[PDB]
Amino acid sequence: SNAASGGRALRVLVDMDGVLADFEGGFLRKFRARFPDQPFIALEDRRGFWVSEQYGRLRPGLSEKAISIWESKNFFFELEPLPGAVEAVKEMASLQNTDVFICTSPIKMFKYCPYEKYAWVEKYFGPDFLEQIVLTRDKTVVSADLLIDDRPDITGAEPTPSWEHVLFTACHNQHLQLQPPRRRLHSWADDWKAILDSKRP
Amino acid sequence: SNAASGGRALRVLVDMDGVLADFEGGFLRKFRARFPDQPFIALEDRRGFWVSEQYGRLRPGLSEKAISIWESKNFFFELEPLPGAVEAVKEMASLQNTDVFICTSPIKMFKYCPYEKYAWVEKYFGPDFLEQIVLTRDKTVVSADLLIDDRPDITGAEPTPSWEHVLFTACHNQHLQLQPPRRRLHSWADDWKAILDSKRP
Ligand SMILES: [K+]
Ligand SMILES: [K+]
Ligand SMILES: [Mg+2]
Ligand SMILES: [Mg+2]
Repeated sequence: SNAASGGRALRVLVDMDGVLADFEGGFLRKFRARFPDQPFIALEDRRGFWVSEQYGRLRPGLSEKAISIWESKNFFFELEPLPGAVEAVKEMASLQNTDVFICTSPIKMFKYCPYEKYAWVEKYFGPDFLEQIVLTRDKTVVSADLLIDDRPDITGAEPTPSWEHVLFTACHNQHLQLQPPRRRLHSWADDWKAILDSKRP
Repeated sequence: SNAASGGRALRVLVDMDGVLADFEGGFLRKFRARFPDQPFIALEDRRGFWVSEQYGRLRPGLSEKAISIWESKNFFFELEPLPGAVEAVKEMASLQNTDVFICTSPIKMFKYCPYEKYAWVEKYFGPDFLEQIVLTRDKTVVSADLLIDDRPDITGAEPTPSWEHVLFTACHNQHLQLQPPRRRLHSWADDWKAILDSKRP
């Protein structure tokens, strides 16, 4: 909930793919269904942020096939929420002196992805939550106290972002050793309120 | 053009509707075409940011008719650029130590507007410029040195935005007296480089 007039709420950016929406599982399911005769990467064997790069090393032309899954209509809209995500973000947004924004990067092909991300937020959070969406390829130019995001390397035009990046665990990042004092949120069952509270006055 | 590694470019947020794209003229044309038997507001007589509010005072039900124009498919995509806008932003983006982002708010109905704004940027600036789009209802959480925007009142969750808001003249704001030291960019023919340079080190 917003701070009282001109006052200062804790601001939390919550990433979408890999934090709210199960991109990795949705991708794998639809890849295997569309391309049943191709090899695939089990989630436990995922390494590195870019799915298409790992697929492209697996077999010639597989990068392009992988891309064709997330460029397809309904890919983003049909993603399942991660366990606990919707419930946690609803709770978070209801907290005193706490403003939550969903900060998400679209893919390069824009026919469906922006639209379906708005539709997905409406679906799980309601029409009023649409006001909290920030769609951007560069998250460093969005100011906040925290960014909860599964991407390990979050860079852009601002060399010194205002947020602390807390790495949300995903299959592709779970083995990564981070430079102290970087930290993780391991799942939505993990203690996200303690992380928020550590940044409060 | 981006600064050299870890260095600091001037950052400019350029608004879309009313600064790059002629929303007011496109609206009026399509309103008169669809609703030829209704009264309308000539651009010279436009007052206040919200078109639908002025229309709703003109005649019962006209707010809803007005809204139906910008909720329609192709409304955003077909907007004409303002004179000099595309050329100025291309030049601006090519300047040393200058990063340009297009910072735009979608309407509430999201079926077409996000998509068509991306398509419009691709059209006039090319595919690589899509990386510079930030879609948000709250511009105060986007950090920059400048925000060039026709909306007089730009508020949100951040009580002290990092940018200076320079008001871009539009029909609906041209008579407004601003509190010193607020300033204007009167059109793209006006001296936008001097405004940028005033914020440089
Ligand atoms: K990071
Ligand atoms: K303002
Ligand atoms: Mg993510
Ligand atoms: Mg505008």
